[PDB]
Amino acid sequence: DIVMTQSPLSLPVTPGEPASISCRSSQSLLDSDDGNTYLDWYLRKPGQSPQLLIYTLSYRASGVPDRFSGSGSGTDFTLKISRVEADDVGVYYCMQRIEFPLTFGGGTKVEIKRTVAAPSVFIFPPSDEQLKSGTASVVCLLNNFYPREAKVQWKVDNALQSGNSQESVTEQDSKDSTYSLSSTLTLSKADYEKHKVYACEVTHQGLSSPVTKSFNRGEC
Amino acid sequence: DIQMTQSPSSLSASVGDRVIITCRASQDFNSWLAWYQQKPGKAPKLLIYAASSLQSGVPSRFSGSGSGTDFTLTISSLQPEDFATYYCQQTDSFPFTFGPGTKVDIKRTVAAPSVFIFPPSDEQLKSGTASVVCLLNNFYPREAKVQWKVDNALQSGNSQESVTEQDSKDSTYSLSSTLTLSKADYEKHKVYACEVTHQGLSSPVTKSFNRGEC
Amino acid sequence: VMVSQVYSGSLRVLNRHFSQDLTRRESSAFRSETAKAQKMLKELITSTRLGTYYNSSSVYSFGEGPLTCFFWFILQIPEHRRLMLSPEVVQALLVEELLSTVNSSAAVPYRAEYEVDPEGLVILEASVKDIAALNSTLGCYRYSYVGQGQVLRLKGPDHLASSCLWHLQGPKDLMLKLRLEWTLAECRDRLAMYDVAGPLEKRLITSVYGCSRQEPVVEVLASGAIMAVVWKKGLHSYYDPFVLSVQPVVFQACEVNLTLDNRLDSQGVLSTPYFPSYYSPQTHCSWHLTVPSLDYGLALWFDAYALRRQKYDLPCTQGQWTIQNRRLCGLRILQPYAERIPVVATAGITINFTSQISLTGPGVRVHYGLYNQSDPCPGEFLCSVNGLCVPACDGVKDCPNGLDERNCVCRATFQCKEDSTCISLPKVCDGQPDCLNGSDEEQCQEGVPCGTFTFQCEDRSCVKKPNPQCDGRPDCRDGSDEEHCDCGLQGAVSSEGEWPWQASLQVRGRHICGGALIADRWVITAAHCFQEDSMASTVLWTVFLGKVWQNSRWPGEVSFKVSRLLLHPYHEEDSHDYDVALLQLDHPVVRSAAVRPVCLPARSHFFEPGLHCWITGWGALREGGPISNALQKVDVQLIPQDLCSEVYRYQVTPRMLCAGYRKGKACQGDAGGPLVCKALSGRWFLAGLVSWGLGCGRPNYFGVYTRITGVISWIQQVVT
Amino acid sequence: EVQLVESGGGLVKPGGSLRISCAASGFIFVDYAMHWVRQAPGKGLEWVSGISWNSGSIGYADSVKGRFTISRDNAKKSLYLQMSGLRPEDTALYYCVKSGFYYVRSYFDNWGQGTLVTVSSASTKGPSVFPLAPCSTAALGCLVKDYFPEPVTVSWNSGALTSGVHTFPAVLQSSGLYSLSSVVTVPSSSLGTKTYTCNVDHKPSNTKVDKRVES
Amino acid sequence: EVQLVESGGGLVQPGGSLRLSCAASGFTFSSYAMTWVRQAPGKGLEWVSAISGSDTSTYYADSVKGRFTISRDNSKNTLFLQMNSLRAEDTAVYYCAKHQDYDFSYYYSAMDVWGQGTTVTVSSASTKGPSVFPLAPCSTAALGCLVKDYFPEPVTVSWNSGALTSGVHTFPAVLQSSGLYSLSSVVTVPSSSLGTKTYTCNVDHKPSNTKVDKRVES
Ligand SMILES: *[C@@H]1O[C@H](CO)[C@@H](O[C@@H]2O[C@H](CO)[C@@H](O)[C@H](O)[C@H]2NC(C)=O)[C@H](O)[C@H]1NC(C)=O
Ligand SMILES: *[C@@H]1O[C@H](CO)[C@@H](O[C@@H]2O[C@H](CO)[C@@H](O)[C@H](O)[C@H]2NC(C)=O)[C@H](O)[C@H]1NC(C)=O
Ligand SMILES: *[C@@H]1O[C@H](CO)[C@@H](O[C@@H]2O[C@H](CO)[C@@H](O)[C@H](O)[C@H]2NC(C)=O)[C@H](O)[C@H]1NC(C)=O
Ligand SMILES: *[C@@H]1O[C@H](CO)[C@@H](O)[C@H](O)[C@H]1NC(C)=O
Ligand SMILES: *[C@@H]1O[C@H](CO)[C@@H](O)[C@H](O)[C@H]1NC(C)=O
Ligand SMILES: *[C@@H]1O[C@H](CO)[C@@H](O)[C@H](O)[C@H]1NC(C)=O
Ligand SMILES: [Ca+2]
Ligand SMILES: [Ca+2]
Ligand SMILES: [Ca+2]
Repeated sequence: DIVMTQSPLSLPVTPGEPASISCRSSQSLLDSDDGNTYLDWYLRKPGQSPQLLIYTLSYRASGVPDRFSGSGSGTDFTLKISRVEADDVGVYYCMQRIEFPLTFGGGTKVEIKRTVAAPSVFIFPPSDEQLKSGTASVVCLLNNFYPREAKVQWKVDNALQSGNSQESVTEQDSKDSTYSLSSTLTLSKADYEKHKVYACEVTHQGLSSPVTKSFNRGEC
Repeated sequence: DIQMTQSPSSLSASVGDRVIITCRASQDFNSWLAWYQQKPGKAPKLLIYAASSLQSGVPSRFSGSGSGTDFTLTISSLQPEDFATYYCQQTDSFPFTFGPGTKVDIKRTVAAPSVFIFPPSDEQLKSGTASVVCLLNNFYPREAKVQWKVDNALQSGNSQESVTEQDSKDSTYSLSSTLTLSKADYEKHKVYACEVTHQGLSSPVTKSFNRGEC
Repeated sequence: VMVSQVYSGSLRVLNRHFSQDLTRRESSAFRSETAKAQKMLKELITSTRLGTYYNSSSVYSFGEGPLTCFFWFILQIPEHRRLMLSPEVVQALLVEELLSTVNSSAAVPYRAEYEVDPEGLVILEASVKDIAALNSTLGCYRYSYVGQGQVLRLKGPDHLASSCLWHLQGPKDLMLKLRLEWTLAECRDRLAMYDVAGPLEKRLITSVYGCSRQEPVVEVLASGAIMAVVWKKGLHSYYDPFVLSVQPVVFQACEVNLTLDNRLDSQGVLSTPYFPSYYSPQTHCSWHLTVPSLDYGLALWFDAYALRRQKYDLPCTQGQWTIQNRRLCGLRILQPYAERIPVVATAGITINFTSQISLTGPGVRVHYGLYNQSDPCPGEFLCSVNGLCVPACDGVKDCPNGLDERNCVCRATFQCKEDSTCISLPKVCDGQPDCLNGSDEEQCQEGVPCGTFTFQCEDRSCVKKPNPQCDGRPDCRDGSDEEHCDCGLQGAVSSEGEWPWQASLQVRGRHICGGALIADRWVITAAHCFQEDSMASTVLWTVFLGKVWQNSRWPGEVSFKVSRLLLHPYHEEDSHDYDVALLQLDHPVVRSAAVRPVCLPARSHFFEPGLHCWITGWGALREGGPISNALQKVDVQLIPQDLCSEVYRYQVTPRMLCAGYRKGKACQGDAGGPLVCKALSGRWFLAGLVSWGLGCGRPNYFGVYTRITGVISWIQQVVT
Repeated sequence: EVQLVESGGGLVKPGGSLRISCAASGFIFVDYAMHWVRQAPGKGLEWVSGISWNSGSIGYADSVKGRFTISRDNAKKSLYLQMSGLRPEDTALYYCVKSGFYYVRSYFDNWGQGTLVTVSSASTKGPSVFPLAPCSTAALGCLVKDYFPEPVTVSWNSGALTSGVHTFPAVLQSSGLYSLSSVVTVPSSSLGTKTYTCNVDHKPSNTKVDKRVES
Repeated sequence: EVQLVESGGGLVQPGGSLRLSCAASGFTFSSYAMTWVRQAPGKGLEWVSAISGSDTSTYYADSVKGRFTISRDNSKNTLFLQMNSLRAEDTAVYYCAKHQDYDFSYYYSAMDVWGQGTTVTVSSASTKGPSVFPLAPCSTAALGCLVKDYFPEPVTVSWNSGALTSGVHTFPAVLQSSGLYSLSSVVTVPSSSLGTKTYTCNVDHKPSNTKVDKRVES
């Protein structure tokens, strides 16, 4: 068992400057019999299968560009990205194969910094089919915004509700490096028909003032 | 670690007989067992190793067999130059440990021991101690028990017994038991007896003596 | 409850002549002839008492000579009468119906167009499954006739069709012989061969499943003059997986009559007709042999075949052998067998071979000879179960009950006679007396009678000295133990020529196995290296000689190609038994200092337990890693076979030996690597091949190797 | 080129057993090692088992030693994994990995799409689909709700259009069900001209539901 | 013909030191592991210590761990055993035994060639003269004399300077708790010769140069 540590846990890099990822083992990776270091660097893309970037600490695969350079000594290993593009987004792993059982590393996220983006806010009321199910769902949607921090909240008849809404945010984008967020809110029949208005308000750095979107119950 | 053991602890056969000796370790070792053939007064001789292989020069009357935990040494036919002490050792792993040992005597007719008593002499009485001896002569086999009875009481730890070797003429045995006491322990007791129990007699014969008249 | 019974038959017509257009079903003339024949058959069936149960008739094929229509018919009859409508009864009824109308002045409607011969009508039973099998194969179909002395080559099959049938017809008085040859390396087609006109399961001569490497030729005989061949499931599309030839063969009697000479050698062979072709389903062989005297019994040595007992009602598939009114049935097993027949009253011996059922196996060949009744094996031990002479008291159990190794004087050790004391074999005839009064070094030069560990010179003479082969001094009158002693001379990491006989067997640039050069053109190895799927092809492999470093080429090494590859016939993959293989080189080796063959031990060579030998094989230095870049030598100590027999419990055979490594650690041993052992004369003798083992990391387990002295006979037979 | 297709997976009782298998093509199968690599839904990669070119050196992981068994069949060109004694930790997504050389300790070369193995006490359910339309450019979508277990495949026009499609990861509700929504952004000129519909695929429930979205 | 000759046994105080030497002959000393096997008088064999083919590693028992020390000199073909901090339980006969292999890493490690043995006795008491006392009772009768409180072994007992040797019995000496030996000699004679023929037993001790002629009578 060789415990592998990676540093830093996360790193935001804008396109243009190099980046460095460090992997530290618990032993030394030198098979004495051949003098070959048994460390490999893999990249897991968002929602795809992991790829192979570097094998034996120096060599690259048949499709990896020159922007990746592996190096190291004994216990301390470094992967360097010369110029960071918008596609090198994902989690990076370092794996050793000098003893059984092989152990994958810990992971290191990569985030691409860009300019400030204004989210697009939409309100999606419950459909007619879900009214007979006994529960109604209304969803607030934001998309195409940077940076990631943005606080979404609901207002039902000028009242604040907590502990009853669920938010989900996708991963980083490949071409423009943005985010999309969806906040769903479910109410019972005893609560939905007893209210009239429903509003969604968001606080984000890209807007000077918190914008709101509201709708009436029974206007369409 | 491993604790070897053998059975029987003694034997008695005649020329032409077939003898069987068993060796059982406490836990199996892979049957790397060895047998030795110590004569009464000489160096041991290796007969069989690996529990079946035979050493060059050994007569082809010894056979080794067994496996697991139980091993066996077989003498097909006895010979005059074959009565000795046989030891089994296990030669794999480091506390090398021999067996207790098996003695092979020469079988003959059952003989009744002759029992004699001897009172302590006056020269011994003037030294400060006391020594009373009882002698068993010309019996067979070795298995015979001796007890010391004083005033109808049993002793222990103050008597030493010694036996001779098997005779070269009639193959018999002689035993002598010596009881050592002090003058104070000798004065305050009246009667002394050397009780003998042996299968050669239907009833244990007794021998008692007193002082002050003989 | 109505049940449908199927009858398939052939009817001969003398008023019609066969034409080539009838061979193609798509021809209009063939369709018209089929319609007319079906109408005539329906009329004939309805004319008899079976017309009340007639269901449907269809003409299937036409034959050469007089117009022979092969058709099938169905009868829907009550179940209670099903046992009454036997094929013989139907044939008799049809014959009676045909014969009754001949004398009558009334003309049958079918008789006005077709004149049928009553003697030519043949009817056989069939099943609904047989109907479906025939009725799905109504596509790919050809008919052909084979003349006397002419060999016919197939017409290529159509890959589109999923099931093709050839209907073969020859002379009435001649048998048909069919030859199958496997062109592709491995293939997944299925073939079936039947003795009748249609695919009737009860008449199946033989079914070939799979597509094997061991034997490329399959020769099948047919009892009759007609034959059917059905090919199915060409799964992966290609062309020409196999080749059929066919020819007519004369029938001859295999029964013979001979008198044995005065000898102890195998005097001849007895074989089924047309060996090694599959014997005819209705064969019958009778062999009569006369022994010269009552003191000799008869020995029959089989090859991959054996006899055993049977219960009388049971019919045995393999075949029936009757030996002097004793009945026996064969059992094809991968072990040698010998049947020994004593003589008590009559010098004549009668051996009968009969085929009991329709299914036929491959031909049987048995060597016959004489043996002195008393002490049948001279200087050997006869194993009772399988009647073979096995060595006695050599430390190896060669009989299932182990009676050869029991209650003898000196097991694997020499016996002084002056005082009965066992002494070691290397001390016999060495040059100093070790028996108390010199018996060990007597009669060392003259001829002796053979026993255990007695090297037998070329003139069937014996030698007292153990291991006299290749020791730089003549030891028998013949002088055959010093001829061809050019091997075994040398020139942790091995050096540049420390082990000249080591060879690397590689495919696609990677080392799968290692081997030992035993002759100028032969390399021995283990069989389990070719167990894999794609690796069995001879073209793939390449052999490297005189190399130590896998990484980079060095001046010494030479590379050859594998010409032939022979596995041992009795090799068993599941038990690793008989694990040995031979590779023939492209051209012979030039004996430089880098490459030299290893010396093959004789059948009586003594490998002493407790001796140290060396395993020179490439191996993965660490668990799960690549093979080491340097050839690594390691020493092991031989173990008595009793010990590892107790270790492995019914899994080690007389063909294997056992060696142990250094205690407390290694296990890396390669596959097919040698186990050479040094002799007293400075020459290395190949004592085994790396076969298998359990426990890399188990504390006290051994490695199991192919005992070469147990397979030396086959090696010498193949090499010479 | 190199193709590896996994099969098996699905829902397993916590204590039952399963067998999964790969399906390799595009290369000489008996030349290279084969590995199984499982990834937790929110953790990193983890090795499971690996086998050499001819099953000569099988080696397992530490947490799954004695419970799993890896094997191969060079004839059918396939890899099998017998997994037994399942626990609520063993739920993951499994990848069939083709190594770079003939030994277990060579670099991983090719990765398969992987199959999801989940374990839970609850049984399967059917996804409920709802269309969602609002009432420059606008957005419109459809959500699936109350389905178990993973995964569900939501597409638009059977995969015709793929620009502006956003699918959110499944969220575990308090009850124990999952729900997500797929949304497409479109210019407001073709709302009442071209109809928009989405199809959902659920293998554990074996349902293909088509729903047209409109206000 | 292989031989192993030993030397170095003798009287040692309970706490002193001793060194035994084993000289080999007939074989190659530098290719076999050796061992020392001790046997207390009247008891079974017991392993003591062992040594590998060439000084590579030494092995000991449990009851002699830290006290004894085995060593090997391949130049003069000799095996040495240095003992110190001796006790009263280390008196025994020592044998120099040879193994079948170079070391103990393999499976064949039996003892095939042995030495004659040297007797190492450890005691606190010093030399003293044998004490010879008569032994007579108060068919056939039996007389004798008892030797008590003598050190060290051995002592020779004869009857009439060898004139009487039919019916003699000299039992092995028994070691008492006081550190001094004692034995007896008994001769069976017909009862009719008691009053007619006399008997003298002769006791001879070499280390204490003592000769005692004792008359035995009723
Ligand atoms: C075999 O296929 C044939 C068609 O080629 C079937 O033959 C027909 O069988 C029906 C039975 O109801 C008869 O009425 C027809 O006259 C037959 N036609 C010919 C051309 O013979 C036959 O049924 C199929 N076999 C099976 C078992 O179904
Ligand atoms: C084999 O053929 C020979 C003749 O060729 C037969 O042997 C004869 O046996 C009869 C017994 O009635 C003797 O009277 C003859 O003298 C024999 N003839 C010869 C030439 O030896 C023998 O019987 C034949 N085999 C069988 C099974 O009948
Ligand atoms: C071995 O086969 C021969 C024929 O080759 C058998 O001899 C026949 O025996 C029967 C007995 O029922 C006679 O009716 C025949 O006339 C014999 N024929 C010939 C040609 O001799 C012989 O019986 C067979 N032996 C056994 C044991 O079955
Ligand atoms: C033949 O028999 C079958 C089954 O009994 C029946 O269904 C069918 O009608 C019959 N066909 C003719 C042509 O009589
Ligand atoms: C057959 O063997 C016996 C016993 O071995 C022998 O006496 C006899 O001479 C042998 N007979 C022949 C003909 O060789
Ligand atoms: C051999 O040994 C002894 C010693 O010389 C001799 O007396 C005896 O007769 C010999 N024995 C034989 C069988 O020749
Ligand atoms: Ca044998
Ligand atoms: Ca000799
Ligand atoms: Ca010779």
